[PDB]
Amino acid sequence: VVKFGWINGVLVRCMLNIWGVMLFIRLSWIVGQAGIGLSVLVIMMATVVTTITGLSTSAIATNGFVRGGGAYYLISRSLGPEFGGAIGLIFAFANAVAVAMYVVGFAETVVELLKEHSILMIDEINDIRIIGAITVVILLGISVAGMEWEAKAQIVLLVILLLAIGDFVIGTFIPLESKKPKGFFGYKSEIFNENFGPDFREEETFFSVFEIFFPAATGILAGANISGDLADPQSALPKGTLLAILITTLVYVGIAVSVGSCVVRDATGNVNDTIVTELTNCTSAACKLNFDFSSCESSPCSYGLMNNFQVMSMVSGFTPLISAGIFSATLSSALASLVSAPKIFQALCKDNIYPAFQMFAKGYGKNNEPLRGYILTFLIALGFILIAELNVIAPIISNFFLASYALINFSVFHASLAKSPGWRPAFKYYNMWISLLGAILCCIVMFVINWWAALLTYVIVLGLYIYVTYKKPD
Amino acid sequence: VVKFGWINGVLVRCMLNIWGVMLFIRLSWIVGQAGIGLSVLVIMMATVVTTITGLSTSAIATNGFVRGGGAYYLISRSLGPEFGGAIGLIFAFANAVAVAMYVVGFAETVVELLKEHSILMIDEINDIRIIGAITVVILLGISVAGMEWEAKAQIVLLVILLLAIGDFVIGTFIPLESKKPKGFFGYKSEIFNENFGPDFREEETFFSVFEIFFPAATGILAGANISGDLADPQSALPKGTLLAILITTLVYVGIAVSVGSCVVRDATGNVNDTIVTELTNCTSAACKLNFDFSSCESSPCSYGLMNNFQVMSMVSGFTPLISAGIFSATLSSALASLVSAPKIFQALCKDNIYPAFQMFAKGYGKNNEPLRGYILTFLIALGFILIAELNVIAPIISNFFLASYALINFSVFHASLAKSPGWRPAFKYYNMWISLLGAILCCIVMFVINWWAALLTYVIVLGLYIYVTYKKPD
Ligand SMILES: CCCCNc1cc(C(=O)O)cc(S(N)(=O)=O)c1Oc1ccccc1
Ligand SMILES: CCCCNc1cc(C(=O)O)cc(S(N)(=O)=O)c1Oc1ccccc1
Ligand SMILES: [Cl-]
Ligand SMILES: [Cl-]
Repeated sequence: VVKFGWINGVLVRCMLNIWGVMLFIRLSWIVGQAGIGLSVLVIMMATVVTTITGLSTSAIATNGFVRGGGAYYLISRSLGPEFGGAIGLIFAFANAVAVAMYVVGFAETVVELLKEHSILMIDEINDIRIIGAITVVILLGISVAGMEWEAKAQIVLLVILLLAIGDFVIGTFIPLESKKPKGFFGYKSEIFNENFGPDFREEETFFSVFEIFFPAATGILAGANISGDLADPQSALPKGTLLAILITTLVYVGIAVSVGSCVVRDATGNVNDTIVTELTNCTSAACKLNFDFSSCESSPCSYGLMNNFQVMSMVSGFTPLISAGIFSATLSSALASLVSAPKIFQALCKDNIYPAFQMFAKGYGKNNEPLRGYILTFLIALGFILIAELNVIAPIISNFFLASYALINFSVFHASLAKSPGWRPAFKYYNMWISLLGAILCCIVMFVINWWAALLTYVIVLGLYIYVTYKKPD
Repeated sequence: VVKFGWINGVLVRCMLNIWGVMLFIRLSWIVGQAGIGLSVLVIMMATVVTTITGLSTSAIATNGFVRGGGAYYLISRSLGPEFGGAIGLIFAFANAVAVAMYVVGFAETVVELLKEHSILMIDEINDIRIIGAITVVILLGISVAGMEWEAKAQIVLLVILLLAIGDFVIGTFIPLESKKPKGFFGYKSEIFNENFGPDFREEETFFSVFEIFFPAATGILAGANISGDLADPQSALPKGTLLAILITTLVYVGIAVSVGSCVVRDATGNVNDTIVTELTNCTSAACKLNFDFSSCESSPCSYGLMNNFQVMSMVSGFTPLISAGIFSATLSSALASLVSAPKIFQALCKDNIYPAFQMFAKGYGKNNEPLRGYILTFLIALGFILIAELNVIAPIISNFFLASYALINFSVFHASLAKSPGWRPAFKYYNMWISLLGAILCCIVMFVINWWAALLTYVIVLGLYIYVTYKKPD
């Protein structure tokens, strides 16, 4: 009913859907585990996968008018409604569970802050899910309040993220002597010269780092998810998604190098730990920074780039501003996924290729708003939160986004190589073997990311294919 | 030019192509490693895969007239000439390399017999390849002598197998006291009661047993390989292949249970090892059979169901008859594969879907005899013999037959489930989901048998697909 296009929708939705819970919490630990010279490489590899998927989605976008939904209609019209429906359903489930993961990360950070600050609630183990129930109810309420309300919430949350990043960079740029027990020392070149090497940890490897980091990098093409509600389809999507991926990669690289050069892996924060600069053996950069707060090798000391989780916030002044940055990032990501998934399910139900899902069709609202999809995603997310401890199935579903991207790329490759009556791409570049390379990279990542879960993913895709084909749509 | 059908071709070719080098050598060791209660199970599982593949091939056969070749034309006419050519090429390569491995196993057994009997040649390590070259020359000479010549050789070789099995069963049925140091004791119930349990060994497991045994069970549907030279296509193939698989499974089960109940895992063959039957502790079945030739647990003793390799021959009188049995079986299997592969390559080259293979087309001879394919298979086999030590790449090519079977089963499933204009099966049974279940078994076995080699097989199939698609045949 309301046509809004490139700027607001694409920019803020991509910004706050790629910027997940990882950025402020997991990034510091993952860059303290792996040096900058290799964290940059892993971010660049994930960026390569992301940008090839974006180019592939843009290639499908410039073909022609999109009826609606996301990957579903694209895969259907390109390489068969059976694959289209399978990919749409699997990706909708992936997004519906990513909603629960985003909001449970929100729950973890909020309960950690609450417990640290003043008090704690009864049964802190499940207090995360307890607060998650109410915050998911609130998120559903604000999401089902039309599109203008959610757009306003998205833009103000992006503003909050921008102010949080500004506070972070301002705090790091200005050195403070109060953080002598901590790793923050003010961009000392000693910390930089000791961080460009891949200095791993006890049990984490390159592939463990990649599987921890990657779910942050997914959430792209959210504009393509809701292509049926954009003012300028087939034109805004490429120029928006490419710029969003570029800026997100740049900000990840910048924050990674800054936090790597700003902190140290050995910060024994304690009252006794001072900057006396005692004439010790000086094997580590501790004495080069401060004589006290050293000797973390013998026993596991307090924290610092290896154990701390509020390092990204405590590095800069006004810690509540950073914490609100975490809250806004996770809430915005959950909102973006919770809006993207049900309209895709509506696209699935529109063509009636699934006889069983007669319901969950177009309902109330001035536009084609799938409220029933909103309730369905609400219930799925609530059930998965009630399950709790999502890390166990985190790499089970980490390859469902891989499945979606790989089917996108393979569909583009099949439509380009094998001539089709209506392929007719329009975006200017498109060496079509790049889509094949992206598909191969997606499959390689799938096999790396819990190969058993990958095999289960192909089994589920084949089951969906045989189910939809046996139903003989007509 | 000559139409010969069910009896001679189908019967003898299936008998002598499924009956490979394994039966007389590896079977005794594998049944000494895996008990009857589990060896029967593994044989039955391989039989289930084999018979599902046979039923699937029969389903394709009764559709209509076959132009020629094997899985190539079937897969093409069912689900695309691209997959047809990919499957035909990969299966032809698999058969061409299996020829080399069959003949090098023949080389191993013949050089072992020669070294044991009178003398040995220089450089016994490569004496196997030395004799293999000349015996491959003899094989190509007898194979390129028309169809009647190879049929006569095949039938006389199969007769030799019948006499070998008769000698074996006659020797086992009649107990001999001369084999007291050996495990042959005359169907004593003590040996049977102590062998029906899955008594494994140091490092071999169930899946190692499966990967060792399975290449014996492959070689089926050789009549379907040469469907272009059969008197009664689409009618003889099912009733022949099913009966051949049934009888081969029955003879494997019978020989396995007989050799299990006939020998023991502890036969310390030595002059001191007698049948004195001393009153020892008698924890093992040795003293239960004969007091001497016991105590093989402390140190690795001579042989017997765990180390012996000519036990299948020494169990029965007239060992040279058994040795001729091995020779005839391996020569017949190599001949069958060396006849099946090049006509399939001829079918590949006939449709010209591979433009680069302009040569290797129909040549001299009264019938459509692909001599150029004979030389091609000769060169590939000679190269792989010169490579030597084929066991390293045995699990590599073990999944190529799995690939052919899985694609054939998926062909039947896709043609039956997804409606096709000309499916029209005629064989009576066909609960169509059996094709799906067999395809799933084939994929699971592929993953078990060197999952990395399975992944390589999928990569090669995808490469062949994209190569044949990019060439845009018209
Ligand atoms: C299939 C989609 C998965 C989304 N989950 C996710 C997204 C991001 C991100 O970058 O947006 C980062 C991570 S994380 N903490 O680095 O592993 C994620 O895993 C979570 C999130 C919170 C709780 C436990 C696991
Ligand atoms: C892809 C097809 C392979 C066929 N090769 C094969 C067939 C059979 C059989 O049952 O016909 C048994 C075996 S074996 N000795 O059990 O491993 C085989 O592998 C050999 C053979 C001899 C030397 C080393 C490996
Ligand atoms: Cl996605
Ligand atoms: Cl085969």
